Amino acid sequence: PMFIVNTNVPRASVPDGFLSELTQQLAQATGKPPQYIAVHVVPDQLMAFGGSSEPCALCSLHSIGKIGGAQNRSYSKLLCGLLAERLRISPDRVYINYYDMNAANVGWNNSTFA
Amino acid sequence: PMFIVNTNVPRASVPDGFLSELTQQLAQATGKPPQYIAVHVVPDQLMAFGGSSEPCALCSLHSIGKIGGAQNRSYSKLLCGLLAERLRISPDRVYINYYDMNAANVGWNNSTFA
Amino acid sequence: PMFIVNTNVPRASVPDGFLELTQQLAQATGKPPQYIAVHVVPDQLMAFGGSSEPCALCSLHSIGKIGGAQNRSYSKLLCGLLAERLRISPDRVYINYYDMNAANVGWNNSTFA
Ligand SMILES: *C(=O)c1ccccc1
Ligand SMILES: *C(=O)c1ccccc1
Ligand SMILES: *C(=O)c1ccccc1
Repeated sequence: PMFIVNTNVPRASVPDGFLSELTQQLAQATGKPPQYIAVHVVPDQLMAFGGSSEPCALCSLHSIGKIGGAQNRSYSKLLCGLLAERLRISPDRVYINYYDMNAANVGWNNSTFA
Repeated sequence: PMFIVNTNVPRASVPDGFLSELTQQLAQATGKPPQYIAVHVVPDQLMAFGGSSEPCALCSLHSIGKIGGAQNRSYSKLLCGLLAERLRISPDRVYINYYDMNAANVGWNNSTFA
Repeated sequence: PMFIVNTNVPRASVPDGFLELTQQLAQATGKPPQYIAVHVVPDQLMAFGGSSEPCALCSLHSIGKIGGAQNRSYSKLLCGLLAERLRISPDRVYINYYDMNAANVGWNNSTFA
């Protein structure tokens, strides 16, 4: 799995330990070993949400399975929770796109997961 | 709906009001209220299009519906038009990937749109 | 086709000539290089398996030319380039492949449909 957050929150407002926290919480949530979890935070972005430049985030979570109705609500509560606590972003200013990838469409270590 | 543009155009060449113009024009084009629209511009990128580093843009539009043949042609004319006028990017050096997201696969405000 | 690589490798470690990717993608996909778009994003705040050693998160979008065997080939190619040029271990690279419908790719005021 792999989680990306793009935000207008400045770099200095991202707490040390954030990428580790996301890695551990995502490992717990998805039931996958942390060794497979990739996380990426992109601060200082030029963005707007509803026409406002108040803190916001545009995120993605890609997984091979483990994507679906109830699971995605649970991930949203988790990830919005983290972004609110750690980056002070309102949950109503967060979008998270969820992608259920086919194993043949994820490359890794010179091959794919197929 | 949500629109992202990555470009090699420098930040100083992004005019004031650009995010807001995107927001307003996307609201007009998609019909959706502006308060839902997210926009994101990433200048100063290291990119090439057809092997050349002349101004170019790689973009995405995600929407829950309101994606299809004619709609996407209309969006492309709109967006290419804005990029040409405001960032001086030739339309033939713009790619826009369109994504029709399932509501269950879009997180927002501690829950999804399903 | 379009290829995007996001990496914590610093900008100074991306060698001259790298945006090589265009040529090699043209060759791999059997498409003219005029169609190929490439984007490299260095200096990123990222981890892979909880480590901040060099890593990359990438995407390849194509209108067709995506599938089992093809994607393995693309991955050997691309991981090879990332290892040689950016000193990223192949097991610290993910590449998401997307088979786009022509109607869902915009270009030159219209789409490819
Ligand atoms: C996680 O293992 C994963 C899933 C999809 C893309 C990348 C990583
Ligand atoms: C807009 O409401 C929207 C649609 C799809 C993904 C993100 C935002
Ligand atoms: C290649 O021509 C291509 C570029 C953008 C999206 C899909 C394919």
